[PDB]
Amino acid sequence: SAKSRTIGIIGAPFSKGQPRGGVEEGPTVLRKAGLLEKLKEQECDVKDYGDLPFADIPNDSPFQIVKNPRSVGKASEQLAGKVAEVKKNGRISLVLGGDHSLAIGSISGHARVHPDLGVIWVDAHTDINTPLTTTSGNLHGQPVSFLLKELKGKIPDVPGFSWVTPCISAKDIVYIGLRDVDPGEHYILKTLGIKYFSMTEVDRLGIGKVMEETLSYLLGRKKRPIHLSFDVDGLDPSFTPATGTPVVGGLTYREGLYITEEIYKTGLLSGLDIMEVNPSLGKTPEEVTRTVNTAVAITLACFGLAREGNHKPIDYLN
Amino acid sequence: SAKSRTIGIIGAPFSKGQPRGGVEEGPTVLRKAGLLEKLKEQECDVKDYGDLPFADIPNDSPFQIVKNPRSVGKASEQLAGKVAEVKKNGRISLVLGGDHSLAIGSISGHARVHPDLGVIWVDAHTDINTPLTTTSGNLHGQPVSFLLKELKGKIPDVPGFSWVTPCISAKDIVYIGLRDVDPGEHYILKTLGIKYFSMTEVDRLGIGKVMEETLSYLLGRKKRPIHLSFDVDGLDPSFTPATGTPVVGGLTYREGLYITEEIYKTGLLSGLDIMEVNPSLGKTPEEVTRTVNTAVAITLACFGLAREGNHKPIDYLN
Amino acid sequence: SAKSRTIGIIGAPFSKGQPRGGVEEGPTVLRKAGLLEKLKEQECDVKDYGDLPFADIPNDSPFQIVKNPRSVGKASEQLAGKVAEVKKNGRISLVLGGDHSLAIGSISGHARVHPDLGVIWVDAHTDINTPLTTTSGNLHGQPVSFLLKELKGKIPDVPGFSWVTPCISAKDIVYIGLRDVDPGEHYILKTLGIKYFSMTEVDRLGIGKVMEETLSYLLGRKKRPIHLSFDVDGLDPSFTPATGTPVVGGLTYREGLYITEEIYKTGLLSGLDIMEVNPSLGKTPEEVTRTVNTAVAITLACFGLAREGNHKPIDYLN
Ligand SMILES: [C][C]([N])C(=O)N1[C][C]([C]/[C]=[C]/[B+]([O])([O])[O])[C@]([N])(C([O])=O)[C]1
Ligand SMILES: [C][C]([N])C(=O)N1[C][C]([C]/[C]=[C]/[B+]([O])([O])[O])[C@]([N])(C([O])=O)[C]1
Ligand SMILES: [C][C]([N])C(=O)N1[C][C]([C]/[C]=[C]/[B+]([O])([O])[O])[C@]([N])(C([O])=O)[C]1
Ligand SMILES: [Mn+2]
Ligand SMILES: [Mn+2]
Ligand SMILES: [Mn+2]
Ligand SMILES: [Mn+2]
Ligand SMILES: [Mn+2]
Ligand SMILES: [Mn+2]
Ligand code: NA
Ligand code: NA
Ligand code: NA
Repeated sequence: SAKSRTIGIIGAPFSKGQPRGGVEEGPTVLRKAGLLEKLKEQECDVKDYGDLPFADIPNDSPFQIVKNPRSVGKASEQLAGKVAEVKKNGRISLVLGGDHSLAIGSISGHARVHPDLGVIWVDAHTDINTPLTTTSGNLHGQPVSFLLKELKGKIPDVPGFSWVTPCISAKDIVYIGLRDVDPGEHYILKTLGIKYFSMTEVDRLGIGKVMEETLSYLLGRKKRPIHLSFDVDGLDPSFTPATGTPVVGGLTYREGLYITEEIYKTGLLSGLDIMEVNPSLGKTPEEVTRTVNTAVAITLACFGLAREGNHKPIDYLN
Repeated sequence: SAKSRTIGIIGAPFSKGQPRGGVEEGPTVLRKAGLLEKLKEQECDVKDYGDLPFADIPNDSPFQIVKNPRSVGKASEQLAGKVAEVKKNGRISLVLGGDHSLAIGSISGHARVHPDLGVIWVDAHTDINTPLTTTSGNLHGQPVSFLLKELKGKIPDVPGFSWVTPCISAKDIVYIGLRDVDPGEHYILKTLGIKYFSMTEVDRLGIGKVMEETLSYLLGRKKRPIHLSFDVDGLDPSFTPATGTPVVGGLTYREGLYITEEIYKTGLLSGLDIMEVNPSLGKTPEEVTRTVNTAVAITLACFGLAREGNHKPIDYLN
Repeated sequence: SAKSRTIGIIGAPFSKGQPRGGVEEGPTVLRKAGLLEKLKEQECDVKDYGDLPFADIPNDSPFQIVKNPRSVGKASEQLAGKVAEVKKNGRISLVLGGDHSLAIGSISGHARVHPDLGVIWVDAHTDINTPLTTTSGNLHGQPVSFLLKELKGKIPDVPGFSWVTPCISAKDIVYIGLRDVDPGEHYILKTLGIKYFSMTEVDRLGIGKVMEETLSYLLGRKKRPIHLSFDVDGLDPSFTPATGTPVVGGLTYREGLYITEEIYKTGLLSGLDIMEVNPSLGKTPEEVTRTVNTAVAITLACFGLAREGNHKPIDYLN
């Protein structure tokens, strides 16, 4: 009934944006934690659109050092289609990753219906390498380069990506959580003047001021739909250890919930990605449940679960 | 000699406000950690009034779903008597819990001598369910409902509680640490306009501003005695794991000491409860000592132990 | 090439300022973690001046209760000589401890070349006991007393220390991280009016304001060289467990990097001590690497490694 609680869940069991198998189980483990039931418990109208079937593309030799380009491009193409569908149905898209390369699809699909969207990107990483600046060749470290209009002429024709039209400007994204930024990425960040709150900023200002500044920046001029792309490695590995590229000194669990509580309260969340949960990379069973529980907690905050408490519009003293 | 260092210790080895055995050992384990000796070491005049003898009340069938009502009511009745005695003797009452239902007794007894008291309630929970809104039936989740004048006509005649007169108004309490609030409790909170700093607030503002706001709110108008009711589950379970209702994302150890340092420095601490330590619920021996050491640290801050250091009024360079 | 990236590394494998063997391995373990290579990777001109050879002084009976005075005095004498040499060569002195008594040498040597230096002292402890106020007799808890001009007439003639001339005034030092301060030390702190940010202050103000205040205080009047004496026990034992005098409730890893990032950005870092790493005191191998990695991270921040990222002056998009 509430627009900020009307939800379309898409599972994206995809791993070929990076080397480690296991991230493709993210949707399964999140679902098995009761994600859908818990969403319903807090007065959300929840439709599960299922897990996308990503066809194996067996012939997918690298483009220069960029790995699995056709698989990664196609998986994002399919996802873009599905996110657009969900958005046309009037729902907030909830993408369960899967590796972060999929943001190319998620944001693209979203932007088809709401071209005015603004992006909040929570991550240890900027994920803004181009196919030419990357040294790893892993496409989960490149999705932002593909989306940004200002970088149009710097992205080569990579097989699998001819469908992509960049759909956001440098001014339309804010990073929170940065702490492992490659030199080329830092060059891009400073050159394009992208708004960011690295861990230094968070330390300096506190998460309160960070969120105030993030939302004034994105929404001050006029209201418009928010796309939150949440990489669980933005949180410290003491909260989300079961992930492929952990970096120490991250955002706390509290900081994670603050971010998402504040976004929820704007009323403008329109797209959400919960990315990079890799249950195979927990050192123990408890590391897996710790990671998955944290991801579920972050997601529930996005759709209105508040630490101060929640109540329905009735008189509980009657 | 100093009024903020003149202390009356009461042990309240009581568990029937909740289901888990073990909380009744809180006083023993706190004492065995050297609590009394450590208090004396920092220039406190310490009187130990012993552990109250709580008579078994074998016939105590539930009142509707409310469990052990007569035991819980009687234990608080006895405690109220003892706290009043300590207060009449000019001492700061230090109640060693025991489960949080005992706050009914502690605050009631305190209020007999100082009816103008203000309460600071540190906890993951609001503990403000009535006998009618509770879904657990555990009376440690209800003490605030019994104390609040505004809820007088909403508390049924529960066996064991006919001695209770509500002694505080909605304006006379501040919550810090909230992060697991039942819908009915949230309704009560918003309806009565009670001042609270949930973890969201703490994240937003920082503990510094939280304490400034808490003390201006309670003491701005005029000075008056402070009652700090400290549930160790207000701190994150990484600091106080040995407790019955842990909730992740709590106040840090530093935040715990900041709160209590600031209260100590008002000069107005008059009543203290150190509640819900349950040594039986540590997963390991180290979890027990970690919990107990944290509780002792919090208590020592309340009576003047400062992280910057302390010295006696002499010339140490002579 | 850059003055804030021009470095002279001195190893100070010395332990006799305190009781626990193992701190003398600090330089070895830090070096084995790739400290020198990592410094070079971020465009630093790095000269390794080697580990100082500290001659055993077998006849070194205590001066009253002060232990190993001649060894401690001589080790600092040698270090002062070496730091002065490095400073004359135009380099930032990087001292790898070793116990904190060595700061007597490091700061003394530094002050020979730059008598206007200001000191930032990061530590759980004030390390300002005199030979007469100390109750432990360990000289790593006394270096600041030896350096401070205002305490000249309160330091007895301790064997090994006749070479010392106090070289800083009470106004020339700022403490960050304090949480275990002896009564005599607190007396000295308040008497001399030394600027400090205990953990209470950090909690109150946030590390952002702390660093702003620290740098305005030291540098507002005029620019001058900074000496950062970093005791790894200033960080919480959850980050730097392998150390001789851990104290819970310390500065976070993030807070550690914030401090050092901000100092680096002044352009005025002139002297650095990385002290009290004791690999023998890790409970496990992982506690050792955790400690050493944290120390290396802190050091790299001091010479320009930034969480937001770093890039060379080129066009990475070409
Ligand atoms: C292994 C490599 N040193 C790394 O940590 N990086 C990881 C990072 C990409 C991280 C992707 B993410 O989705 O986890 O944010 C990176 N910038 C890249 O492009 O591969 C480099
Ligand atoms: C088990 C239950 N889901 C719970 O966590 N709660 C625990 C909480 C009461 C906590 C009492 B305390 O003293 O630990 O704060 C509660 N509101 C109640 O009334 O039982 C509900
Ligand atoms: C063992 C003793 N209770 C202690 O913790 N202290 C340790 C502290 C000295 C710490 C030296 B440091 O370099 O670790 O900061 C101290 N002030 C002293 O003078 O010995 C007392
Ligand atoms: Mn990412
Ligand atoms: Mn990442
Ligand atoms: Mn409670
Ligand atoms: Mn509680
Ligand atoms: Mn020290
Ligand atoms: Mn120290
Ligand atoms: Na990731
Ligand atoms: Na509790
Ligand atoms: Na130390």
